[PDB]
Amino acid sequence: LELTEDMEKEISNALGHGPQDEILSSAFKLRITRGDIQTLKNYHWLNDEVINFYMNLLVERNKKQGYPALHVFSTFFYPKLKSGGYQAVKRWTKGVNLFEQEIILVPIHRKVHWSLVVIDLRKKCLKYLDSMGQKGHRICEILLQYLQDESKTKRNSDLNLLEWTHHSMKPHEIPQQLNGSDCGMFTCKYADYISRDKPITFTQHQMPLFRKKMVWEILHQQLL
Amino acid sequence: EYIKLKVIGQDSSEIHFKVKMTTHLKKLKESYCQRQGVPMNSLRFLFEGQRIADNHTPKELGMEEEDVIEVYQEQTGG
Repeated sequence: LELTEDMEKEISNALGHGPQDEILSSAFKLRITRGDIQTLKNYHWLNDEVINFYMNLLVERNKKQGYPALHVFSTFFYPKLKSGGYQAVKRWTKGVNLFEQEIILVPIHRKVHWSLVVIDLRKKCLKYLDSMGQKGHRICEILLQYLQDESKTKRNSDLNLLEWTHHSMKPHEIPQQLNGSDCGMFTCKYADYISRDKPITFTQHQMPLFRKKMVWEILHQQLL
Repeated sequence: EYIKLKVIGQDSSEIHFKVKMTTHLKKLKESYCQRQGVPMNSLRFLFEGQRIADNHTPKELGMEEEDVIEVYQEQTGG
């Protein structure tokens, strides 16, 4: 029993009935509405509002905790890149130097299900994690390619593609989801753990509580 | 009405707008929303990858003439 009797109520209210559009948390230019938080209800599919927001709390957490310099891409990044190549997203990282970062998180929205890609500048490596045991073969290539461009574009210099690699975590390596609704939570937790250089030791079984914890974490823009 | 913007969508659907740099962009969204008949919350407006808040402004975001404001649809996954 690790969730306070009071917090429970708070979490309860956010999820309960009320105006769908009612704003409940504002930050990173995002307004989380009761309608968004709803996606965290059991068996509910998470939407971009929740994810992008969580993805941001992670950066702040890492920042105030001393964990690796974390940079995060919007859930809209990959899709756009996918369709329009480098040009479409070129000005997406204008105020920043990707390569000065340490860990880059890229939320991946595949048709009907969330996935995640972690870029570790520290080890010149792209990692694709998927709680439904998919492959990031092509996805990783597209992203790496993206990097080649941003480097040659933003700092006028090729990447030594020889020292770069990309493994696709196989089902027996990371926890897989057991019900068809948590891909979002998994993407989110994978990120949480990876951004802290923490070895993934959670299972599908914790996801239900995680869901509840997240809503709290969101309302208080503070991770637990 | 100082600037003219191009609000493009995922399906290539363009829509031009003449707006007052002095004003919030919420207005521009509300009109795009109806001129399309799509609920507010089901849409997301971004400028160069940056999400456009309601009280945000053309002058704030520093949008030059004929700039594109990209529109995206809510995403969900299981």
